[PDB]
Amino acid sequence: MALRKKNSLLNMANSYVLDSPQPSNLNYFWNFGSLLALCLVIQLATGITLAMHYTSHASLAFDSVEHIMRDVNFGWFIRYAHANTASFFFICIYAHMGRNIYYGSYKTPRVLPWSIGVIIFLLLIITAFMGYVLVFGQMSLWGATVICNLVSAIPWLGEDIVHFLWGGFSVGNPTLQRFFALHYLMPFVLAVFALLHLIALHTAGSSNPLGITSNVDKLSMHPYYSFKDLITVFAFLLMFTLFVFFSPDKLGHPDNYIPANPMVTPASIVPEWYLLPFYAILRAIPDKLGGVIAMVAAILILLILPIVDRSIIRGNAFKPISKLLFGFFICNFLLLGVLGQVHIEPPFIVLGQICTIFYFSYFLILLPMVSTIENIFFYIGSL
Amino acid sequence: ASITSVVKTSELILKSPLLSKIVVPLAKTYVKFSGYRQLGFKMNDLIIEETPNMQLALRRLPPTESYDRVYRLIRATQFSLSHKLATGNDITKPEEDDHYLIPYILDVEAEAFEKDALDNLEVV
Amino acid sequence: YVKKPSYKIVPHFLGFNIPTVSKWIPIFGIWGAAAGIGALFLIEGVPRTRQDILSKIPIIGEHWIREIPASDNPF
Amino acid sequence: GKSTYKIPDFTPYLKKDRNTDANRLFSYFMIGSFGMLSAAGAKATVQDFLSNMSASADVLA
Amino acid sequence: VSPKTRTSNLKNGLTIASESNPLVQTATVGVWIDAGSRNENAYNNGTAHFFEHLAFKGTDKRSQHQLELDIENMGGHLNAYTSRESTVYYAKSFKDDVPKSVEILADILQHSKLAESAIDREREVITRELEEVNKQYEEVVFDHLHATAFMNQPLGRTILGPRENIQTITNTELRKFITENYTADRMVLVGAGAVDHDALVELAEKYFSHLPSSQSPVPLGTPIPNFVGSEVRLRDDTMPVAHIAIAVEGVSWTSEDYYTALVAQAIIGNYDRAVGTSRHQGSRLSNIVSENNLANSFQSFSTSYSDTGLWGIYLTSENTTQIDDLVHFTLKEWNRLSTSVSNLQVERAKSQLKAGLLLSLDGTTYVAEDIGRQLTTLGRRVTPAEVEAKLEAVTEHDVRAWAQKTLYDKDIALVGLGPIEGLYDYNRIRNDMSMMRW
Amino acid sequence: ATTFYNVFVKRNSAFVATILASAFVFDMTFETAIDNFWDRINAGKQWKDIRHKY
Ligand code: HEM
Ligand code: HEM
Ligand SMILES: CCCCCCCCCCCCO[C@@H]1O[C@H](CO)[C@@H](O[C@H]2O[C@H](CO)[C@@H](O)[C@H](O)[C@H]2O)[C@H](O)[C@H]1O
Ligand SMILES: CCCCCCCCCCCCO[C@@H]1O[C@H](CO)[C@@H](O[C@H]2O[C@H](CO)[C@@H](O)[C@H](O)[C@H]2O)[C@H](O)[C@H]1O
Repeated sequence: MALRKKNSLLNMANSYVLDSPQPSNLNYFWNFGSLLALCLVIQLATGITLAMHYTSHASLAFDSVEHIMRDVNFGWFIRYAHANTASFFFICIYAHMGRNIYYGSYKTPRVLPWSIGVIIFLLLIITAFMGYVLVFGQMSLWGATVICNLVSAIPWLGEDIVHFLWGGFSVGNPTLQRFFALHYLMPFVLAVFALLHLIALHTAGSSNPLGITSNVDKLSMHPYYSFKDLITVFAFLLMFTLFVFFSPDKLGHPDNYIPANPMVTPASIVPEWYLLPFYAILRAIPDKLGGVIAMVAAILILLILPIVDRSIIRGNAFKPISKLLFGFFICNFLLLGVLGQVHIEPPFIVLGQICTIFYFSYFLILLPMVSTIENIFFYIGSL
Repeated sequence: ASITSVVKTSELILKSPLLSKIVVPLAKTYVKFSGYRQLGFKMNDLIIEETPNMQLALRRLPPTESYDRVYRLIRATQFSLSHKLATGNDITKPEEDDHYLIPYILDVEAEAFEKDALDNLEVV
Repeated sequence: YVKKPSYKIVPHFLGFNIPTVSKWIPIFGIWGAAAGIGALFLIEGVPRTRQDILSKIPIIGEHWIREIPASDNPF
Repeated sequence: GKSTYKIPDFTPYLKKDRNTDANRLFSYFMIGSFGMLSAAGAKATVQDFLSNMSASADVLA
Repeated sequence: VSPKTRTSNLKNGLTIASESNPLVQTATVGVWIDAGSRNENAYNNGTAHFFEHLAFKGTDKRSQHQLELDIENMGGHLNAYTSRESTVYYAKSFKDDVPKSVEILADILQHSKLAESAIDREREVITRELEEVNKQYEEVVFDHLHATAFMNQPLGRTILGPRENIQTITNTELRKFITENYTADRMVLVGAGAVDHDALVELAEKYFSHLPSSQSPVPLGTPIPNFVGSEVRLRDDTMPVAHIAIAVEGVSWTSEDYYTALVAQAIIGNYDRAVGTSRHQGSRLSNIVSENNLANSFQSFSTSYSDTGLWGIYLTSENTTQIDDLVHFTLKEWNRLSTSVSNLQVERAKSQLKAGLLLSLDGTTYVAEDIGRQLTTLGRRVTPAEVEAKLEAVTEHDVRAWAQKTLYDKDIALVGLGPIEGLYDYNRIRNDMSMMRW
Repeated sequence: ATTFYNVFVKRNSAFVATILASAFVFDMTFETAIDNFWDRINAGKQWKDIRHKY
């Protein structure tokens, strides 16, 4: 027996990266998983490096980031790499979630990897929010203020919990130092959950774009998907290069280059671009607590996809109506993103509410209806 | 959803003259646009099989039907990875798109649903 | 002479029926109490919990009405 | 030493009142006390430890 | 509607009980005795079973050979068995051969030779029986189960007795045993099938009239057992099938919970993969075991004695890597007798038992065994109308109450025989006797 | 004493509820008891003992 199978440690590696049996027809949208792993590795390496130069004290934090930009050898690169990869991490994670929704990766028997995935998505959001605060520019401070004030909505204990998060009566030094510690930690927790969702997946194996069993036709993970993953690694690195080297601040908010000032409030306090759809969902509900619940529900509702999809067929490759509905859902999610960054003005107020209703009605009404109808059309249609 | 549910609902529609007059033509167009026939699948090949019920139904297929199913799945997987479509004899013609599996899954489910009912019986 | 056994199917869902669930209703009650006692116990230190809940309990409630004398309080 | 139906001598260890409710209850009293002190200890540990995150003395000044 | 069981007494206190059936042509007469292994002490343990051998070894009149011939000439057969609490000696014959058979039974019980030469001969036969029961796994398991559950108590002893006693049983102690125990007030002459009651009472007055009466005549089925939660493992990796019994202290014949315990037993029920219908049984455990191939069989039992009982289940399995699951699921099904049973299960089990207790009696030997058992354990035959009423009185609430005091979180006696490596240690088995979720 | 078992111990829900309620009582009483004990062994030493001068 070959060593890679005999030795228990090697065999665990072998089972995931080498002999792992994969469907032979995975398309390029199955490459986001490895890109996300690459982002996670880049973020760990650049993040740990920034941590060697960053100072968490509010009196020094912003200046320590300037010191990294200006004084540390290649500090500019490590800083921009970390900041831009945070954006790419969300592009890739949305792509990965999009792939999973379109191809019905959330259906049995893959409910568990899907559900753990929803938690990974929440941890990524928390990680990225805390990391943004660490710069302690104007957007850092004001974003922390408004996002942490949402917890004030929790009845009875809300105010007390906010003071507890802040370690104080406003966002300041205690908040910054604790976010540093947690921002350092959270990516390791995220890595553990990412590993758990893979272990959960390994019982069923990857889905495939046809949505049929692949048990009939498997391919070793290496060399086939190893070399296929290289193509997207180099495509990713090209996109990374164009941002990091040529336009490092295209995805950034200029206000974050002004030191935090609790007195001056910036023109428009918006989250980072990847949180904007959730921000639009929050604004849609007039009630403070309602808004917070809706915003959380917009993420947690993904957990009910396994239930509300009533199709007898896995995924959308063969379902014309579901494909149209999915197209509208995705474009609406992008519109929500856009409405997250406009001013609270007519006519975007009403529009934001309509898009929010469309967002929720996809899970609660349209997907259950459309999936039921298509079941019937496949049966009657093939008689 | 259960295949039982889908089949019962479809039979309600095929009974009602009005309903069939408007639904049958739609469903035929839907299936044409669905395009699974272009990969040489029969409709039934697409049903989710990773369920205890469906594993049982597949085990009950006659050997011939079972071997042919495996071929269609392998062939379609190869078309998928090649980004090609079936041509000629590989395209499933409407007359070849037979519900080979539906009777087996309906029997498996019938017993499973009777079992659930009878587990809840109350002597009167 | 009996021609047929006499039975009904009771309404059920996900393998739960009303006869069975009704037997567990009391147990959810006790677990709810246990969760109540446990939660309240965990936040007994929170000042709002004392102010709004624990100090209002008859007899016992004076345990949580404690003032630092103004002579010993820097703040 | 040969018959397997002659149960070995357990009289040094057998409780005479082994099937009484008193007997079970006593062992559960020990388990329950241990659970009670573990709960009281955990609550104390959690409460004191997490209080580090409430405003420090310099902030409250 | 069955014919009435007629009951008469003699002067000495011998009970005669008969249930006539003018549809059949055979008759089973016999003597049920309220005496068995439990009546021995530790020194004479094995005597009762020893006597059973010698009873057929010749009497004061007929020699061993003459006895054989007399029964052969009758046409039917004689049979005997000794249990812990009951000894039976019966004779199945033709209708008009009943006077011969009662005469033969009276002879072998009262006037047996017990000749030193025959004691010595059987002493080897019985010694060889010690090394051949070893094959009858169900009995091996249940003998260890009694041994452990009633550790160092009379019920805990085997019927055969230790090797040491077999070598030292004398005709004196045999004589003393049957003189002390086989008394008229402890015996019931039973006839079922083609018997006239009045004819049987006359035969009893002819043959069993000079029976000794005991000094203190207590009623029939009058008895202190202290159950030990404990385990015996008899691991044998060469065996292909594991046999496991799990029991708790159950109910006596005269318990007020006797029918409740039967209903509970019927909720768990039996299963046998070799029977066609078993995959479709209503029992939850049956479903779990059949779907997962966890066992070859299981058999719930509720064994009763005069003052205690064992209630439990006996499992056989070839699935040696999933014995843990089998035992896990079994004990979780028992937990549900405490936590979950409702009118659904209870009414279904009552239906099954209302028939089952009558179905069992399908031949004259079974009818005689039923009359004999009931008369020696309860002092009367319980009519089917009373049985139907006692079962009807069992509610779901009664079953739950019984299980919560008898099963829930209780010590078990556990015996495993065979490839039982996968059976966890006592604690993990006993931990399944409660549910943390409840 | 069967009664006590049946009420507080038999159901785990009840047993855990009992343990947590006991922990609540213990925690409050132990706090008070140690406070008094500590003040007696450290009598005249602590601020509360000299505070009255000011
Ligand atoms: C750090 C973030 C993540 C990493 C590194 C990661 C990685 C991967 C990898 C490597 C795979 C197998 C290959 C692939 O299909 O692309 C995979 C599959 C999967 N991931 Fe993720 N993932 C992440 C986040 C998520 C999230 C947020 C979700 C869901 C909300 C998710 C749900 C899934 C599911 C359902 C599959 C199975 C899909 C299939 O093969 O059909 N993952 N992931
Ligand atoms: C999922 C992994 C991570 C994500 C998504 C993430 C995200 C971010 C983001 C969005 C920022 C704001 C960047 C800026 O605009 O300047 C940031 C800053 C920071 N992150 Fe992370 N981060 C990750 C992992 C880590 C790790 C493991 C460390 C290890 C300490 C770390 C340390 C830092 C530090 C020190 C800063 C402040 C310096 C700066 O702004 O560049 N990060 N992170
Ligand atoms: C992706 C990152 C790379 C590192 C790999 C992840 C580290 C953690 C992985 C271990 C978690 C347990 O993972 C589990 O391991 C065993 C053996 O390794 C695998 O077991 C599988 O492979 C071996 C042979 O290759 C067979 O004995 C077995 O029949 C098969 O199921 C499981 O399919 C996998 O689920
Ligand atoms: C899901 C878990 C629930 C949330 C956990 C709650 C976290 C924080 C809660 C209480 C923390 C602050 O709450 C406070 O605790 C400290 C002990 O730490 C107590 O303080 C008391 O003891 C400490 C030492 O033990 C003394 O320094 C103090 O003078 C005295 O008042 C306060 O009387 C209580 O009001």
